[PDB]
Amino acid sequence: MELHILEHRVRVLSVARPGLWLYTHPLIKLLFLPRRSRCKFFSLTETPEDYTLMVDEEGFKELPPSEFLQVAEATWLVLNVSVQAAGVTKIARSVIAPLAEHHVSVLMLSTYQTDFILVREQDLSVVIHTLAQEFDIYREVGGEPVPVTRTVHPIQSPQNRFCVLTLDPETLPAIATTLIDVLFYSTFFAFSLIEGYISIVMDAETQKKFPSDLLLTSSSGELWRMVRIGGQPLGFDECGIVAQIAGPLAAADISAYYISTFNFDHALVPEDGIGSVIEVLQR
Amino acid sequence: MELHILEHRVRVLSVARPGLWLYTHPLIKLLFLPRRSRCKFFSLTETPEDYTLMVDEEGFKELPPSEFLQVAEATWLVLNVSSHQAAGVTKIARSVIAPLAEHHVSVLMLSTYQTDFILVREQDLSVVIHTLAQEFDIYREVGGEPVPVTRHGPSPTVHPIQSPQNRFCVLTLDPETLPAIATTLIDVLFYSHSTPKEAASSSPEPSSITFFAFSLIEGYISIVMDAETQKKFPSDLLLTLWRMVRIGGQPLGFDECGIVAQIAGPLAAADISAYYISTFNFDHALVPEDGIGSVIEVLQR
Ligand SMILES: NC(=[NH2+])NCCC[C@H](N)C(=O)O
Ligand SMILES: NC(=[NH2+])NCCC[C@H](N)C(=O)O
Repeated sequence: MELHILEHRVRVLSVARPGLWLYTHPLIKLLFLPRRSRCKFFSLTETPEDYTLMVDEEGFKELPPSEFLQVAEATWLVLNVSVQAAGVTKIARSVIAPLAEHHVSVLMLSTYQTDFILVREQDLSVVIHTLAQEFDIYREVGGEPVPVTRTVHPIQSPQNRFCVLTLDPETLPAIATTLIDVLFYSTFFAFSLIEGYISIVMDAETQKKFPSDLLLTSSSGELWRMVRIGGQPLGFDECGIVAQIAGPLAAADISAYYISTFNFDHALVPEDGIGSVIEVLQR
Repeated sequence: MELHILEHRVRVLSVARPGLWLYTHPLIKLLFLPRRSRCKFFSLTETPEDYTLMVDEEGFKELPPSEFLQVAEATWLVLNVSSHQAAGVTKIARSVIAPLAEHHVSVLMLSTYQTDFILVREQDLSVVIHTLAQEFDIYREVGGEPVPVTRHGPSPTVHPIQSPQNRFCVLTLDPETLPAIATTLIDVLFYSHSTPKEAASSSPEPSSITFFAFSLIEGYISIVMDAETQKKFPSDLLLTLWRMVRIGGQPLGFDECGIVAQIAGPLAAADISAYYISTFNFDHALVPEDGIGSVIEVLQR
């Protein structure tokens, strides 16, 4: 029905782990102090390779250049589609496969609340032409929608069990010192704060570290297994990577959250279905 | 009547305000993550010019060198007199401050909500003991328990003073409350606009000065903050005004003696309470707000 080009203009960055200390001051601001910046799109993911940041242009300005900070080419726009499978599965045929077929490279950010599909600004007219025959397409300007006018990659699954959680923004101060400890002083951990909504992906072991009654989910105890996608770093030009994972999962009707980082892709699937997901993906 | 030499070996440092972002990672650790360091003595004072740190040797290892980090030469020991007239350093002006200055022992002061600490350089300890053993029964803290003790600067001058008009409160907190106020404390300390540099010569009575003192010493929390800044926190968490006299024109260094004495002496004769906090560059006496006029008059004599 409806595809929205959100008001965000996003840069994609990698912070090398030995340099994270240098970015503590701006990241604490972007995580916890909304009155100190105009950033409305913030996503931070920790991997064994780096910290990946996706931030809008205003949040980007808070990050000083250094030898520890890599910035992917291009400014990325954020797409969002308006009972269904969780995560990317419900947009695999309608968004992911058509963009791959038309050679538009994407970055995925599934969150607790919704699925963001990032595309480079240069591809906007192809995105519109490709998706207009299923969606009425709108651009968000001033908070309101305006109608638009004129290779097989290796996979692996570590044993970690993951939680997909949200948080009432009014309680973010109450978890701040634990979140700080986990991110800066302590492997996959994702935190995003986008248009005021918080989404967190966290190891079941890491969840034990937080105060008991603050992290929220509509499915208590629902755990996910991660499928890491890619052997060498994936870059930002190769298309069809999400599609070769999300396509088979949609055909099997298996829910999957999907998160791109700077170097790799990650699908989160129901923990009890990890065997059937691996089988499906090896076909 | 008792004087206690505490179990802290302290380094005194300054992070120049423009370099603060480089030190946010260690400072956040020392403020909020006790399981991450063996530090038992941590004092952070924000001024318009810098963040002064007094930190024990374990906390000191968290702070790597840079152009924005100044470290005072000496390793400092910490003295305390429990005595329960005017309060604060005024109570020890004649018994501790003046004798140490007369015997050329340079001090640093750190008043907290809980008590008044006097820091001295470790190489002066023998002179300190010999000077104060007549009036005080001296004990040294070993493993948390008191054990009886039985065994280059400019010449002193009268320093200029400055009397900012804002009002300060002295507060403590339940340590279990520290996590709940962390984001506000972080915002106040590290993300807030500050007053521009103002010398005493051109600004004898500034309307306001940026000044926030936080200490965590053996688990006890002490905070000195502008009264206006209390409103940013919740009222049931802050456990409970004062005017500041800032002392110095040029940075005071660590070797001139008799600076505290020239303030605490007259205040004792006027029976005026005074909290006293040394930072890397200047000294700060906090006096009851309704007495500031008398205080300025006595100091200007
Ligand atoms: N850095 C990355 N995670 N790259 C892979 C992202 C997905 C890929 N660009 C696609 O269109 O299918
Ligand atoms: N950096 C400073 N605040 N120096 C002044 C401290 C007091 C001075 N050493 C005295 O013995 O009286």
